[PDB]
Amino acid sequence: SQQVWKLVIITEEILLKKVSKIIKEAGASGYTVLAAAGEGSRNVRSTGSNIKFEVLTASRELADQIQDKVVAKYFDDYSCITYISTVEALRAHKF
Amino acid sequence: SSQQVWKLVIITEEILLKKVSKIIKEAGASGYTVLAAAGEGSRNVRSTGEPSVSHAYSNIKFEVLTASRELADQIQDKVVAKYFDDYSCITYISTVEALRAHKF
Amino acid sequence: SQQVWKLVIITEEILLKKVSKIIKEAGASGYTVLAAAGEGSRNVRSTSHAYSNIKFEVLTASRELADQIQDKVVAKYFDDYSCITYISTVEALRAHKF
Ligand SMILES: Nc1ncnc2c1ncn2[C@@H]1O[C@H](COP(=O)(O)OP(=O)(O)OP(=O)(O)O)[C@@H](O)[C@H]1O
Ligand SMILES: Nc1ncnc2c1ncn2[C@@H]1O[C@H](COP(=O)(O)OP(=O)(O)OP(=O)(O)O)[C@@H](O)[C@H]1O
Ligand SMILES: Nc1ncnc2c1ncn2[C@@H]1O[C@H](COP(=O)(O)OP(=O)(O)OP(=O)(O)O)[C@@H](O)[C@H]1O
Ligand SMILES: [Cl-]
Repeated sequence: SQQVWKLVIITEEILLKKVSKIIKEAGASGYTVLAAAGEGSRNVRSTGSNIKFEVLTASRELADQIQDKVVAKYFDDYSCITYISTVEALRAHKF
Repeated sequence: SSQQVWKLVIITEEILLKKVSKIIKEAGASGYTVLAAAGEGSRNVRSTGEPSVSHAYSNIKFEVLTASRELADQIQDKVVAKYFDDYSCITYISTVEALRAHKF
Repeated sequence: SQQVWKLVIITEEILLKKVSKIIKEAGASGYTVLAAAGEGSRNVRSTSHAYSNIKFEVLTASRELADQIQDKVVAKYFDDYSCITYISTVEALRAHKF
């Protein structure tokens, strides 16, 4: 196993392509996205359901870079939460 | 910058969607996230019968972030007290690092 | 009230029954599966934003057991199918045993 960072982004379904774009252009080796629903307290939803991304990265800087861009671009105008933890991933994959 | 917060996960029957949701909101959590799920478990208490269909999406997974470990286990306590014996559910708690942005 | 381990397996949806059996045939109390989509870098997919993946979560009382399931899944399918796995620790009530 190899210790890596795990960035989670939960945001509006309409931002699927844009956030996928950010992740890939930052140089992450991939991402996973799950369909979700939710409620939050900011009440900023651009449309008046959600997606949850998980991005594993070996470097904390890359996780921070992706988090920073997503938050800077979409936090004010779109339902969006992010958080980071660490996990131990398989060594047979690049992160 | 950042904030160490608690993440409560509840995995239970889909039929408890609104009841568990209201537990979360009434206890004062800033929000929650819920995903449809399938699964198998060993307690064998699914309210609709066993042996159940293993790959039907009959479950839901909640994630609740809170800054207070007291609020997390207040939610978990209640959920377990009301539904654990009667419904196929399961819970666990971790910590994650969030930005001091959201009031959790 | 007790530390347990969480094994996550993200793989092709077509492996749902095969991987579920490995988790079961191994000895894990249960497992949770969620529909998923994604992209990776190996480009081994046997068949982007289509929900063509699945995400397994398996809670185990022991790190050993989590490693065993991970090992069996990777051994059988990693080369031939899109697949990643990771392990973290979480806290669970004693009222459930894993
Ligand atoms: N404390 C929390 N725990 C878990 N998930 C949360 C929490 N707060 C918010 N979320 C998730 O983040 C999403 C967006 O919440 P946010 O507060 O940023 O925007 P919002 O406009 O209030 O969202 P919504 O329109 O869904 O109420 C929610 O739909 C929910 O899925
Ligand atoms: N060890 C585990 N790891 C991950 N998820 C689990 C585990 N055990 C149970 N689950 C999840 O919790 C749900 C409830 O399982 P539980 O054992 O409480 O009830 P059950 O009635 O046996 O469930 P089922 O009818 O699905 O077999 C399961 O369907 C599964 O999604
Ligand atoms: N760095 C990462 N962070 C989060 N999830 C990832 C990461 N890399 C891969 N994944 C997930 O694992 C799955 C398998 O990717 P893998 O690289 O093993 O095969 P792949 O054939 O390149 O995948 P795909 O056909 O989706 O491009 C991906 O679809 C994605 O869901
Ligand atoms: Cl998830």
